[PDB]
Amino acid sequence: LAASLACAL
Ligand SMILES: [Hg+2]
Ligand SMILES: [Hg+2]
Ligand SMILES: [Hg+2]
Repeated sequence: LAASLACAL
């Protein structure tokens, strides 16, 4: 989950 946020942005 965390990585998805960082990747997204
Ligand atoms: Hg990305
Ligand atoms: Hg990524
Ligand atoms: Hg990058």
